[PDB]
Amino acid sequence: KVFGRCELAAAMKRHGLDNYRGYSLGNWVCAAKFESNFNTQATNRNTDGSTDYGILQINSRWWCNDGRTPGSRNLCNIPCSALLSSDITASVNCAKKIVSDGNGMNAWVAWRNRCKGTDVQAWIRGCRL
Ligand SMILES: CC(=O)N[C@@H]1[C@@H](O)[C@H](O[C@@H]2O[C@H](CO)[C@@H](O[C@@H]3O[C@H](CO)[C@@H](O[C@@H]4O[C@H](CO)[C@@H](O)[C@H](O)[C@H]4NC(C)=O)[C@H](O)[C@H]3NC(C)=O)[C@H](O)[C@H]2NC(C)=O)[C@@H](CO)O[C@H]1O
Ligand SMILES: [Cl-]
Ligand SMILES: [Cl-]
Ligand SMILES: [Cl-]
Ligand SMILES: [Cl-]
Ligand code: NA
Repeated sequence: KVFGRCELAAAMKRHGLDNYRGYSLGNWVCAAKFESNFNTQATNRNTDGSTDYGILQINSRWWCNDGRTPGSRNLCNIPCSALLSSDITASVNCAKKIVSDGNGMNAWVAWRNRCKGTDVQAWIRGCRL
């Protein structure tokens, strides 16, 4: 599924990301836009042989098992394919673990480079939240 912006905001809000670890919802929507273009089915291979999955491009090196990243962890205890679902529940639950793991939303390169220190509440502009 490719979400619309406010559609994603509402999903992320209802699954608990708004202000999660102090990151207002616009941070998460912004991150998703530049990680995956709001596309739950996005996949992107990394040089180390891991792959990033879903709306929030969650990495198989650490967070999910994709069958083809040897020596990696599965800290979210999910198949990576769970992160490609139209339903973003697993993505959001996994995101919560990631952001709680020490580096906050610096875990998301697109967040660091395109969202951190910017007007992220604009990502929730107009939304019925
Ligand atoms: C090619 C490219 O850049 N692709 C992007 C992907 O990298 C990306 O996924 C993110 O990948 C990084 C690097 O593998 C990963 O970051 C690492 O995460 C772990 C786990 O949280 C850190 O380990 C913890 O460090 C803290 C603080 O030092 C410790 O206190 C804690 O104990 C550690 N936990 C464990 C289990 O060991 C690493 O320090 C950190 N490494 C680096 C180099 O930063 C992120 O979590 C990945 N992010 C996500 C969302 O999965 C993907 C998404 O941004 O985007 C690609 O473009
Ligand atoms: Cl919703
Ligand atoms: Cl959802
Ligand atoms: Cl933080
Ligand atoms: Cl916000
Ligand atoms: Na893994």
